[PDB]
Amino acid sequence: EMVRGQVFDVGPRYTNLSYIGEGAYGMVCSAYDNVNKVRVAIKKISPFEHQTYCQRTLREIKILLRFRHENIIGINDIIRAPTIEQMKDVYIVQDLMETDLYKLLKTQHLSNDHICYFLYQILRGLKYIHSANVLHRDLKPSNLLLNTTCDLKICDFGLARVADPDHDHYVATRWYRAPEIMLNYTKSIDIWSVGCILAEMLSNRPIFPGKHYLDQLNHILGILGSPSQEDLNCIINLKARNYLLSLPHKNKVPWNRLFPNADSKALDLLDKMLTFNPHKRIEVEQALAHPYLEQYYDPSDEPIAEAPFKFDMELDDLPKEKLKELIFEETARFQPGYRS
Ligand SMILES: c1cnc2[nH]ccc2n1
Repeated sequence: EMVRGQVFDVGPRYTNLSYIGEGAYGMVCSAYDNVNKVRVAIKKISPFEHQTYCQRTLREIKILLRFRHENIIGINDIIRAPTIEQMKDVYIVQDLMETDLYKLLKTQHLSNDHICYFLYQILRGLKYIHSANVLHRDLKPSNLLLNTTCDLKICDFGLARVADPDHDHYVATRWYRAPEIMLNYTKSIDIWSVGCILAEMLSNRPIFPGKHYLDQLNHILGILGSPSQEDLNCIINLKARNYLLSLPHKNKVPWNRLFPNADSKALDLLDKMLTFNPHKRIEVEQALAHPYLEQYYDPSDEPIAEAPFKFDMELDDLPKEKLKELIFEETARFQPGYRS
């Protein structure tokens, strides 16, 4: 019940607690599921103090409960107090994953073969997410949970959205943030993230490690070269255009010069994923059909969404009190006596 001077209260079903890190908005523990007789992961979450925190929680729960994919983390169980007044923290029980791609790349140079099947699993999972008309919006090595080389699961859907190209209109992780976001909700933003994850697996370091968003653009252009007038026009904002000028013109660094030892087929796909123009950027089904993944690509073994995703009644400007009620309602099916 007690872990490092903090209540966990996941009993009596989940026992033998162990500490495996923190983050947001509570610690993460590996417990023993006495029912399934296997060790699982448990996320303690205390979001009800701040409106933004409730959003990410409510958002992830609604989605992970409806998604069902081999490459996407699921929610096994949700521990919660009987009444709304009582509960201040929510416990989400998921499959225990040994590590993640962020911690892996900090300790290992990945082989080309391993990079390939890793990339395939990510895209296999993404294909399902995109088929449900949903954007992950925050894809990065730390959000890729790993057990073996053949066990990859996508996690953290707190920033997820339903795809809406006509909107317009909190941001994603800077390093994996698509250029169109910084210049002006499309599926292309996820493809760009995966590209950044590909480039990272090839050299064990972030390809576009900016300090702030303007520096982030300087990094992107520093490798893709100065954007053409065609690409420059698509920038709906003014500044840009008119901050490109002032621009110190640069040439497109060849991918083979940046990544010498890398597979040429891999670099070709990488070039497609990291195009400046979002409209010319490669799509998820096309990425899978690329010659780099030709030994894994199998449309018959790549499940898609049964029905496109739409939240029943949603979106920001709901106070943290209303969100808590919606969280209380969404987690109700894990409670005793749950009818309907
Ligand atoms: C750490 C270890 N395993 C996990 N499974 C789901 C989240 C998580 N975090």
